This record gives sequence, structure tokens and C-alpha cells, in this order.
Amino acid sequence: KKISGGSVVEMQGDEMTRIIWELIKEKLIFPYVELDLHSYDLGIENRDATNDQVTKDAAEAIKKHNVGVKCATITPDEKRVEEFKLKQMWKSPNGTIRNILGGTVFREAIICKNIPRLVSGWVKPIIIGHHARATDFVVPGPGKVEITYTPSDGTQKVTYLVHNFEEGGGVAMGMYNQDKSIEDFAHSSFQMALSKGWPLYLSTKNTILKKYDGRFKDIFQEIYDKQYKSQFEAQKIWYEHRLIDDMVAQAMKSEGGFIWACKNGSLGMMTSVLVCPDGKTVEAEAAHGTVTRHYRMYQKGQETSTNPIASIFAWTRGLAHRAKLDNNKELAFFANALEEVSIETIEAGFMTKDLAACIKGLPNVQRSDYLNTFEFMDKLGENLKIKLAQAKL
Amino acid sequence: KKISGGSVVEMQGDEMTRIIWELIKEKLIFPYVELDLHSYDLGIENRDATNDQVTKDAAEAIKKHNVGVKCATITPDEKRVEEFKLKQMWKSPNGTIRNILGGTVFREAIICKNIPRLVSGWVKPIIIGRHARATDFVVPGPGKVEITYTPSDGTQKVTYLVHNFEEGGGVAMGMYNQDKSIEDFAHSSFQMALSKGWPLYLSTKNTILKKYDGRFKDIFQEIYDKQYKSQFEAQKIWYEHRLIDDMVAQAMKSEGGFIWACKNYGSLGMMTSVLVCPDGKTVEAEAAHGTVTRHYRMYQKGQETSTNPIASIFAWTRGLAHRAKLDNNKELAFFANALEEVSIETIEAGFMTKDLAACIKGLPNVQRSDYLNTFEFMDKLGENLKIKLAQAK
Ligand SMILES: NC(=O)c1ccc[n+]([C@@H]2O[C@H](COP(=O)([O-])OP(=O)(O)OC[C@H]3O[C@@H](n4cnc5c(N)ncnc54)[C@H](OP(=O)(O)O)[C@@H]3O)[C@@H](O)[C@H]2O)c1
Ligand SMILES: NC(=O)c1ccc[n+]([C@@H]2O[C@H](COP(=O)([O-])OP(=O)(O)OC[C@H]3O[C@@H](n4cnc5c(N)ncnc54)[C@H](OP(=O)(O)O)[C@@H]3O)[C@@H](O)[C@H]2O)c1
Repeated sequence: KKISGGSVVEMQGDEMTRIIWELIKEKLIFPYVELDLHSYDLGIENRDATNDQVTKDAAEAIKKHNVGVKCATITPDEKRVEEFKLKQMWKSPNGTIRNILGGTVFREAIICKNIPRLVSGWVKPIIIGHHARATDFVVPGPGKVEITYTPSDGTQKVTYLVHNFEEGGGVAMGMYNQDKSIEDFAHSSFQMALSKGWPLYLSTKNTILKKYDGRFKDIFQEIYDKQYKSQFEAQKIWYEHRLIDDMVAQAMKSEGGFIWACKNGSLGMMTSVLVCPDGKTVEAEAAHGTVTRHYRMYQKGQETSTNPIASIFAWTRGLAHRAKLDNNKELAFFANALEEVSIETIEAGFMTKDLAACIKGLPNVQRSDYLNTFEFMDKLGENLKIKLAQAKL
Repeated sequence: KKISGGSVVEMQGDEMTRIIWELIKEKLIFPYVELDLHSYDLGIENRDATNDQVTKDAAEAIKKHNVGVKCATITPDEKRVEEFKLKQMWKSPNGTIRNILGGTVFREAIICKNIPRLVSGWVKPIIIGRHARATDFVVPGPGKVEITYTPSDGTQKVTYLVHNFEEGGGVAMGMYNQDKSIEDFAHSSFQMALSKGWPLYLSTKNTILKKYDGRFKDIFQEIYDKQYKSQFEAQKIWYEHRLIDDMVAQAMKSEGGFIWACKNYGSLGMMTSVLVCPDGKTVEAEAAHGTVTRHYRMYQKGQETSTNPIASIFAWTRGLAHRAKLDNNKELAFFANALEEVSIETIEAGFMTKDLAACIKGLPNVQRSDYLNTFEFMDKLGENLKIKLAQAK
């Protein structure tokens, strides 16, 4: 009978994704798992009606229950405001959540043998985690641009000359970064390496930006030694700093299987995951958007061919983490079974137009080559039911 | 019956590239062309023995004679210093030469019809040109870090604060850009678009850093109309800006055949590189790859090697094409084109090195009968060049 899921914060999105999102939930998740579901509706209309209140609530909920899976949501601009008569132009919910939760987002392309990688050497996937401010202005004519720092303890103020424009004009910039943000970026990155049981590489450019990127390299080591070095060995893992050039060269000549945290391939396969520093809280979401083009055709009754893998893994990565926290072996296994069924269904010849396009090039793609949105969800459901029954032994 | 090419500054390199470099001169260039050769020996040993003076001299030589063709050269690290018993870790020759000549570099993959591209639609080459100080410091913090600009003018004074630390210090920095630098980028770029008779695109992420990238979009426009519009229309060409995202996309749907200027922050034997000084006079052509050390270590052991000489060859052809262009040397200009044709033809005709046979069949499926070794391929190109030059007579 059903699996004891636990508390999970689900968040519904917009357009095409919101549609495939309902199919995932009922076909691949519900028939097998029971969840204390804290479901919030981040549909643009509802964010409007509730004055974005809902978005904040949802972030507050994730903060509490540590686990949240999200559907792609419309981030509004001029065109959207007119499209929906939006009483205002609301901020990207991801942005809202990110500020309330913090942490570092990690992306990972799931790899199928028969999927033309951007380098045929990667049989194992590579998780990347960008760090995430700029005060730029224009210099009209001759003048002096300096960057000063005034300490709050009344200490001597310090002024650096960034450039002294003696003839023409130009442009200028100011950039910053608190220690707290770098620490959070480190822990996020270390814990992520542990969960995925893989090595952690920090690429930087502290040869030039000696003081700037230097701080990064330090903050990381200081943390990696005071903490996390022991556990890293407990899994044969290690953390090592590589200059941005050694990395990129090493990575191409690499078979993947590591976490790349740098300071700075189909989308239906890409999955973004926010990892809060505490190692407790996590949000998971597809990298792609709402796929509006597909949605348009869907509305007109036309046949659509959307890839649901990115969205599916948002659930499995979320659920996986839920199990992790709760020692739920039953759930832990289900997550896997689903991820596998997904990769396997594809490595068996069943896929959507976009994936088929990878193999035979967009033009040469005939209808017989791919499955549209529905029957592909079905195919996954079938294989899922199967795989699961097989495990019962 | 030898063509007379004229004055050409040549730089010799290290390891495997030094080998094929001499093969090209002996087999493909010298037998047909006579040059007032200003040849400099940028071998790692000679640089050491001369205290990298040879490098500065070669840069001064190019600055004077307008044309320089360079062989791949070892850039020393700690392992190099120990290997060659160097008496210093000399700076990258490329860097030394750049600092002296200035200008913008343009990379371009040589395209073959029997060789796979990233976009199978790409039939015409795509030339890309990126834009290559900054004061950074550590914030003890907290405190207000502000960037101020006071016009030498003496009048106004504006202060923006990059951040006000309260949590505790971190790190900050200040960027800048001469107007000059952007103008030189523009000229260098526009000229390449004309000399290659292709449309110029400038991609940037204006949205994010409006003020910075804004100055780029403008200066380009300003200089275009003021100086370069006629020529473009004359050659049925044009220039036009785009955001990175709209660039990547309309590119994926293109056949190529355009210059691409990146303001922004496959096989290598086919990757060339040209440094275009803004004066429109001086140029340096070189392979985009290294000395191919792994291949050299094999050569040293007596093992058979298969190194792609295409990039190296095109360093000569691009160079000679520009000498001709400068001297209105019809003959030379023809030979340059003839040599580029013989190369792409030989490859499209089945004869190629191992790395290329890999692009078509993939590593694990390459047989010895699918490619030629370094010396066989060079011999093959030799035969055809002789024929091509015979038929055109
Ligand atoms: N809330 C979020 O997390 C989030 C994030 C980013 C963007 N968005 C919203 O996304 C909306 C539109 O996004 P977008 O226009 O950038 O499109 P998208 O959803 O980002 O995807 C762009 C295009 O790539 C292709 N594609 C992406 N995912 C696909 C999939 N699963 N299956 C098949 N094809 C796929 C489709 O084009 P083709 O099939 O024509 O090639 C799609 O139209 C915007 O309102 C934006 O605000 C939301
Ligand atoms: N001044 C320059 O132009 C320049 C630039 C970069 C590096 N370097 C020097 O290059 C030396 C070594 O370079 P590296 O280690 O980066 O190697 P590389 O010369 O950059 O190339 C290494 C790999 O590139 C592939 N490759 C590049 N050119 C090739 C060609 N023509 N034919 C076949 N394969 C080619 C080969 O792959 P396979 O392993 O599959 O055979 C080779 O193993 C270093 O000392 C560096 O200082 C010089």
C-alpha cells in the first residue's frame, strides 16, 4: 500500500508546466505515495488575487518543512501585465523565495547513453553551482573615479583610485560580497557534495583578483578543514581548488561525477535545486520555464510534445531529500525507481520531439520518431508500475 | 618560377607544432613563394638563452612589417622551469606580443562538409571576437563602501555606494573601461566584417548592467554610421546589435557566415586565431591550439603520430592573404586562397588525420585505415597543392 511520504511543500505554476505538473502528480506520484501536502498555488492569477501574498507564504512553508518542489511560474513584464491585467508587476517568485530561503542553486543535466552530450566523455553528470549587486555608471568626460571604504568604528577611511580618466570618458563599476554569503556558498557546496557522494571543485581566478577571489579560496579551505574534511574521506571524497582554466580543461577530459562550484544539452533534462546552508532545507525545480509556445498550441487543441523529465526530477530530488531527512527507506527507493524509469524509458527509444531532435536533427524528425506529451506520460506510468512490481521481490 | 610574397615576420614554436611548422614551410610555402623573411626563434630554449628578448624583438618586428605568423609556443609553469632548467618563469609569448601590439583577437573554426559541426546547419564559418585592469581589496567591515566620480571639470560630484556592510566585512572592487578601448574594439571588428565580407553582430547583456553594456551598444553605432555604413551597404552587408539570448537563438537557426563581437565576460586542429590591430594595418595569425605536447611525447618515443596541421597552415594563409591584400599582390593573394582550398578539399575527399576521423566515426570506432599520420597527411596536401597550382596555370 501507499508510501508514508511526510510533509512536503508543493507549488503550482503556469501554462504548459502547470499542465504536465498535474499529470506527473496523479500518474507518477500519487498512486504510490501519500503526503502531508502543503500545497500552494503560485499561478499568476492567484499571485495577483492574493497580492503575491501566496508566494511569501510558500517560502515561509519551505523554511518550516525543509522540502519544497516547484512548478515553473510566469515572471511578469509589460506584455504579461497587459495579458493578465495584472494589478501590478510582481517579482519573480524564485527571487522572492531565494531571498527568504537563501542558499546556492545547483543544476545538473541528467545523462542518457544515447543522448549526444556537449562532450561525449561525460558518462557521469556534473553538478554546477553558480554563486548568487553591481553598481555600474557612465563616465562622461575627464575626471577621477575612486572607490572609497569608510569603517563604521570611526577608523581611518580608505580611498582607492580605480581610474583617472585624463582624456576621454568611459564607464565604471563597483562590486562587493559579504563573508556570510561566501560561507553560505561554501557550506551549500560542501553539503551538496556529500549528499551526491561526489568530489567538490571550486574554480576561481585569484591570480588576477588576488584579494577578491583570494578571499573565496580561503573561506572555502578554512571551512573545509575546520569542518567537512573528515566526512569527505568517509566517502572517499575530497575538495580541491582549481584555477578556472585548469578546471575547464580538466573537465572536458573528465567523465563527470563531481560538484563544480564556480564564482560567477536539452532543457527538458535540466534540473535546478536550491540548497540552503543548514543542509536541512531544499527547493527543487525544473531549469526551464513554462514553455509558453507549447502552451499556445495546447490551447488551440493542437498536438504538443513537451518533455517532463526536468519537472519529474524536481519531485524525485525533493522526495529523495525528504526520505534522507526522515530515514524513509521506502521513499528513498521510490525516488530512485522513478528517476531510473525516466532515464530508462528514454534510453529505450521512447521520447519527445525535442529529444528526438537531438538524435536526427530537427528537420529529419518525423512524427513516428517521438511521443507527444500525453502518451509519453503514459509510457512512463507503465514502466513505473512495472519497475515497482519487479522490486516487490 | 616563384611568387614573391614580400616582408613577413615569422615566429617558430615548440614541440610537436615546431615539427609540422617546418614541414609546412618546406612542403607547402617555400617551394612556391619567396619571402623577405624576418624569422624569430620563439623556442623555449632560445627564449631562455636570450632572456625572452627574442620575443620582444619579434613583437617590434610585427609592429613594423604589419604581418606576423606564429608557431605554438610553450608557456612555462613550475614543471616547465624544472624541465628546461629555465632561469625564470617567462611570461606567455602571446601575452608579451599582445601587450605590445594591442588589438582584438578573432577565432574561427575551419569548416569541412564531411566534418560534423555543433549545428549541423552551419555551412559558413563564424568568426568570434571577445573583448579582453581592476583594483580589488578586502573589507574588514562593516562600513559604507562607496564609488565616487568627480569630473576634472571641477563642477559636480556624484557618489554611489556599492554596499554598506553591517553584518561584517568581506571583499569589494572597482572596474573601469577606457572609451578608447571600446572604440578600438569597434574598429578592429568593423574592419574584419569588411575584409571577410560578412555581417557584424555585437551581442551583450545590456539588461543586467545597463550603463556598462549601454556604452558599448552606443559607441559601436556611433562609429558605424560616422565611418562604416557606406562600405557595409556597398558590400551588401550590415552591422546590428542583439542581446546574448536573442543572439544564441537566431544563431542556432542560421547557416553561419558572420562576425560576432562578444563584449561579454569539436576539434582544435581546425581552430585558427588572428589578432587584428585597430589601425587596420597590422595582423598576427596563429593556431588556436597549443604545442600538442602529448603527441610530441609519442613522437619522441618513436610512436606514430597523427597531428592536424590545418590550424597551423591557416596561420600562414591568413597571414599571406593579408600581406597580399596590403601589397595588392594578386599572385600571392591567389596562392593563399589556393592553399586553403587544397586543404579543405583533401579532407572532404576522405584524407584526414586521426582527430577528424574521430569527429565522423567517434573514438572507439576509428580504424587505422580511416586516417593518415602526420607525415602522410602533409604529403597528401603536398601532392594536391602541386596539382591545384598546375591546373590554375
Ligand atoms: N517561474 C520560473 O521558474 C520561470 C523561469 C524561467 C522562465 N519562466 C517563464 O517562462 C515563460 C516562457 O518561457 P520561455 O519563453 O523562456 O520558454 P521556456 O519555457 O523557457 O523554454 C523556452 C523554449 O525552449 C523549448 N523548451 C523548453 N522547455 C521545453 C520542454 N520541456 N519541452 C520542449 N521544449 C522545451 C521550447 O521552445 P521550442 O519547442 O519552440 O524550441 C520553449 O518554448 C516566461 O513567462 C518566463 O517568465 C519562468
Ligand atoms: N602559444 C600558444 O599558441 C599556446 C597555446 C596554448 C598552449 N600552449 C602550450 O601548449 C603546451 C601544451 O598544450 P596543451 O597541453 O594544451 O595541449 P594542446 O596543444 O593545447 O592540445 C592538447 C590536446 O589538444 C588536441 N589537439 C590540439 N591540437 C591538435 C592538433 N593539431 N591535432 C590533433 N590534436 C590536437 C590533442 O588531443 P589528443 O589528446 O586527443 O591527441 C591534444 O592532446 C603547453 O605548454 C602550453 O604552454 C601554447
